[PDB]
Amino acid sequence: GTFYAYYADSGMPTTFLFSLYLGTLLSHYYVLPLTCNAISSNTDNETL
Amino acid sequence: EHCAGFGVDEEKCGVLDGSYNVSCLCSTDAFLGWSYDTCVSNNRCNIF
Ligand SMILES: *[C@@H]1O[C@H](CO)[C@@H](O[C@@H]2O[C@H](CO)[C@@H](O[C@@H]3O[C@H](CO[C@H]4O[C@H](CO)[C@@H](O)[C@H](O)[C@@H]4O)[C@@H](O)[C@H](O[C@H]4O[C@H](CO)[C@@H](O)[C@H](O)[C@@H]4O)[C@@H]3O)[C@H](O)[C@H]2NC(C)=O)[C@H](O)[C@H]1NC(C)=O
Ligand SMILES: *[C@@H]1O[C@H](CO)[C@@H](O)[C@H](O)[C@H]1NC(C)=O
Ligand SMILES: *[C@@H]1O[C@H](CO)[C@@H](O)[C@H](O)[C@H]1NC(C)=O
Repeated sequence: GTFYAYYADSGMPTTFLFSLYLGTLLSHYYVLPLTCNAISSNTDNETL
Repeated sequence: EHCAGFGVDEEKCGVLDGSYNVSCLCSTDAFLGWSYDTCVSNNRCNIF
C-alpha cells in the first residue's frame, strides 16, 4: 500500500525521491499527451 | 491495503425505465457483505 519513487537526472542508476503511503492498490498509469506549436519535423525536428 | 469495496446487488443499481438522462447509482441497501458491532466493554471502547 506504499508508493515509491526513484529518479536520476544524471547517470543511469536512480536514487530515492520519496515514498507515499496510499492504503490502496494503484492499478493504472498514463503518459499525458503534450500539445505544442513546436516539437515536429516541419518546425524544429525535436521529439518527445 | 484497505477493503477494495462491498459487493453491490446490481438489481438495485439504476431505475427500471431509466434512460440516458439519469446517471448510474445504487441505493444504500444495495451494498452487501458488511456488518457492525459495538467496541464497548466495561464503559471503555476497545482499540487495536
Ligand atoms: C467530483 O467529480 C465529479 C465527476 O466525476 C464531479 O461531478 C460532475 O460535476 C459537474 C459540475 O457540477 C456536473 O456538470 C453537469 O453540467 C451540465 C450543464 O453543463 C453546461 O452548463 C453549465 C452552466 O449551467 C456550464 O458551466 C457547463 O460548462 C456546460 O456548458 C448539467 O446539465 C448537469 O446536470 C445534471 O443533472 C440534471 C438534472 O438536475 C440532468 O438533466 C443532467 O443530465 C445531469 O445529470 C451537471 O450539472 C457533472 O454532471 C458531474 N458528474 C457526475 C458524474 O456527477 C463533482 O463536481 C466533483 N466534486 C468535487 C468537489 O470535485
Ligand atoms: C528536419 O530534418 C529533415 C531531414 O534532414 C529536413 O528535410 C527538414 O528540412 C528539417 N526541418 C527543419 C525544421 O529543420
Ligand atoms: C428521461 O428521458 C425520458 C425520455 O425522453 C423521459 O420520459 C423522462 O421523463 C426523462 N427523465 C428525466 C429525469 O429527465
